[PDB]
Amino acid sequence: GKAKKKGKSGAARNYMTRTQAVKKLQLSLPDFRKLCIWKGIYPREPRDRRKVNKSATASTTFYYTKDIQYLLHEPLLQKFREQKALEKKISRALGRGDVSNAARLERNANLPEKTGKPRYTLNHIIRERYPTFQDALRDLDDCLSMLFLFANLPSTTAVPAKMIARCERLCHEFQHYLIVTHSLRKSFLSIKGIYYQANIQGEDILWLVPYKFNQRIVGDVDFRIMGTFVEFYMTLLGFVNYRLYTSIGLKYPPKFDQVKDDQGAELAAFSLEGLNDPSQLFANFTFFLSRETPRQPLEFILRAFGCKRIGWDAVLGEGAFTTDESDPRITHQIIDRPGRYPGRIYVQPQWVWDSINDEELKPPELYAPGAQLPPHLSPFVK
Amino acid sequence: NGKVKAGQLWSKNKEELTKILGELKTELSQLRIQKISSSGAKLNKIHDLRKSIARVLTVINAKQRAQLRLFYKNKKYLPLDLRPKLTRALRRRLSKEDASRVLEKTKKRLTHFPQRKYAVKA
Amino acid sequence: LSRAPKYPRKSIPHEPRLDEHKIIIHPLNTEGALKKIEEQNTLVFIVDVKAN
Amino acid sequence: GALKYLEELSKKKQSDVVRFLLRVRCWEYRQLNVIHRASRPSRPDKARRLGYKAKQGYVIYRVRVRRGGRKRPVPKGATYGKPTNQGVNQLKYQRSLRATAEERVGRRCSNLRVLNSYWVNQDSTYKYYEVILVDPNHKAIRRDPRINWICNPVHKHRECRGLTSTGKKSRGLNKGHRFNKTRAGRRKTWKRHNTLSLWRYR
Amino acid sequence: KWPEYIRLQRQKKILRMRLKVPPAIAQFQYTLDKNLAAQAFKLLNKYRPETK
RNA sequence: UCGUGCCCCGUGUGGCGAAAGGGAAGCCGGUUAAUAUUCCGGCACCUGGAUGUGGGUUUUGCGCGGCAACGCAACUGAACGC
RNA sequence: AGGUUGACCUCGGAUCAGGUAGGAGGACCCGCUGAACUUAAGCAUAUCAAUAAGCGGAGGAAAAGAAACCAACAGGGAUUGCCCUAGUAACGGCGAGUGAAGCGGCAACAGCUCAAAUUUGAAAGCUGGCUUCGGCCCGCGUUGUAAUUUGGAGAGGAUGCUUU
Repeated sequence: GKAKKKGKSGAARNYMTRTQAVKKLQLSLPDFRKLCIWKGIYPREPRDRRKVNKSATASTTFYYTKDIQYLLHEPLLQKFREQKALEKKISRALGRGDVSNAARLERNANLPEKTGKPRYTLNHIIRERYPTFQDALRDLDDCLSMLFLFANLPSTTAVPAKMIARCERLCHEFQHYLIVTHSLRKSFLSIKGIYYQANIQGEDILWLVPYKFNQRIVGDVDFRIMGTFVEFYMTLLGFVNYRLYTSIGLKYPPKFDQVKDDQGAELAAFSLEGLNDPSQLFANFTFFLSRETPRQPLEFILRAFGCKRIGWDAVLGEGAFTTDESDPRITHQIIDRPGRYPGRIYVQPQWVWDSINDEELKPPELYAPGAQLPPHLSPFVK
Repeated sequence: NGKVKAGQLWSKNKEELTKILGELKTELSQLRIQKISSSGAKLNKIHDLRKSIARVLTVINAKQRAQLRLFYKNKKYLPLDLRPKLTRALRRRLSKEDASRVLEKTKKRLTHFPQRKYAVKA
Repeated sequence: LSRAPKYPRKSIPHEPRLDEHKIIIHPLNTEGALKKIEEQNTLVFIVDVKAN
Repeated sequence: GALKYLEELSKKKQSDVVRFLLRVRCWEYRQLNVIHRASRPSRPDKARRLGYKAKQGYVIYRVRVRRGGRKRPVPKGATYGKPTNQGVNQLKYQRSLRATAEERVGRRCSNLRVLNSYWVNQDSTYKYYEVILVDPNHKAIRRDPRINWICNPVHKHRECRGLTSTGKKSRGLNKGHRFNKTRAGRRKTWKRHNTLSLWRYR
Repeated sequence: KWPEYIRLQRQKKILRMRLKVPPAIAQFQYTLDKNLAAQAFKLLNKYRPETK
């Protein structure tokens, strides 16, 4: 019938640029990028970008029109608008000098610095993004690497200290689940960090944890969108931890002792309670970790592979089985320094990783202090 | 055949009612096709099928509206078709309580000096 | 802002006005149609005037 | 109360302060549109004594109307019947420019009810009025027994029937010997006087 | 070419400066200075009315 | 990234109004009782969209030839202008 | 940070949340506007007629209505309608004509609400949203929303009984 006009169909209708998407959603750029990261809207590339927009360049970002249409019905848009209006009310109250009204309006803002949680709730987004717990377990690699990396940073404006503490607490709860289920399988010491591989419900989960040192935040990364990733991943890991604890029939969240955490218990601040073979490799031994040894990976690995009596120095933290080094019940001692009590096996830390990787107890004479260590092989590469 | 009583339809629920509407429309179509080519009792059977379709649609609509009234029983705003009709002037009329509101002075006067019951001797 | 009404104006969505049983009424049984059946492999129907 | 002081101040319309205020307000209202909403009444004491309240549902609309006489809309302004001994320049409208302003404001806001109106300023070309309007559909209005009489359907368009103050003034609804022809309705009284009554046993 | 409301408010301010203002209105141009206003509000901020 | 903004531009304003004005593109043969540049057979065209193949161009990055008029199957071209 | 951060006022936008108006009918009702034929010997006052036509706006009735009234009495006492006043008072080219009201008898009867006051020892008032239906919020509002007062009075006192 009537002749069609050029550019009214095809890739021009299919794709949308970032500027057009922002103007269509009537959002700001930080809110748009945050929503795209949270909802999984990924950049796309047309075959010919001039057919979509004549002013587009090689740095132009294209999205799907149907993806923006789906973003139009997200309930977090009204949350953004209500939070902006609430902030305007708080500014008005502070400018008029009503401090009580300002505090009362501020307590409804749900600030991450005072809650430890994300500002905007992503619970409905979690079910949309992960229809199945298997998909959640498959994205747990990225989630665990992300949260274990941000467990050890100083507080910033994007990611506050209470949010970092919640990251560390969720990671500790996941580690406690792995310990009580003996799901940890392999570990590796690389030049970048410590690789951990576990098996949860038939799914292999591999993640990387940095060595406990001062981590450098460089300007080459987008730290605020990394913090948005952190918020999404803690929202995922909370429900993952809840489902795993309910499946093993334990109460969630676990009882957490603030006094012990204050004294430095770390993993020892949690007490797990009930609701209402390589796993016993270190069951009969008693370990003593010296202060120059990596306490959190050593404790996690030993407790996951069956050790029940681990002590350490008093500066390593509260919750040790014993503190004095002269305890006669100690069987093995981990030292890494360049006066040996009798009836005790002194080995370097690499003995623990080698023993858990080969599922057998290594000869201690090859791991004697001051000796040349055997090479540390990768347990993942056959 | 083709005559479906409303008493049977009032006990069915949604999906089998939609199904039976499907077959009733179906043999409506094919008995129109045999109507244009022959004659007999099909000319009464098509009327029976049409009335059966009307009954099924009526029952489905009535059950849907009853469910919607049950859902909107305790809400402030109702759909306009579920709102009472009355007339336009009756809908724009003042409510009974707003019409019966009185001032505080009038309330005091009616409380302490109402219309009394009395009689006069002859 | 887009509309976020507190109640739907119409409680029940309308059933589709033109379904297949209303589109197709009856085939044509004339000499032209009954020739076209074997001449052109074409079936002739009487349909609704609104259907495309 | 300050409204007593505003009353005695508004009585003195030829004082320097009131003349200056009237001049600047005349300029402002002439620069504004012919009919426009006023955010608040410019004469709060006059509005309050005429019935305005600071309550949701009460609005004020300001309006200017061209003043002078009324011209009959005949072509070339000339009548071709029997001679009338006068021109169309001296024909007078039987209602007030205040009533005309009230009707125009009511047509602008047909959903509301005109309560009353008052003169605010004037010049050679226009007269300026402010009209108080009440929302009959507002819950705060409908719950008040002092004002919910205006929610009844008998009070639709009082300004179009002459039920306002200027309407009663134009209709001459006053008791006495001076208002014999108009106190109960002029055309009704004329029909009553010119009807012929014939009883059965006459 | 400013909008009519901006033009109206600016020309209204200009007109009130151009015309001769009677003393009863012109006396409002002389107000408290910054220090005395600050001290007055410092005293009056202790005596705000009771909240809800 | 002071993350909740900034930059560019001026021309205004919408609709109806022509089966003879302007306009993207279909011809031939056959066929009915009555329709046909509309149906059937053959042979085409226009508009719009997506995306392949061949060919073209390119390591002298965006063709070559003719003095020239210009030619050749291609042979980048946004804003803003003529 | 002060070239900043805000509070107000005014004016806008939104397929924002919830509503409202248009048109019909128009016998009767409330207004606007408004003739001529006719009757005056003819005819510009007049009469028809403050009518027909035209325009705007309501309801089962509408309108009016509780005196800036009538009166001049030994005073009556909101409005409306009937009878009477009364073809009277009065108006009117060159006269054809026009024309009320008070009282009186009856029908039916019904009274009231604001503005002008400081609650100031406590905006006590209200729209909307969410509700676990207890309430909690966003607000409107002191340039005034509640209680009290309306000329018949009332406000302040004194006093001793009654009413819900």
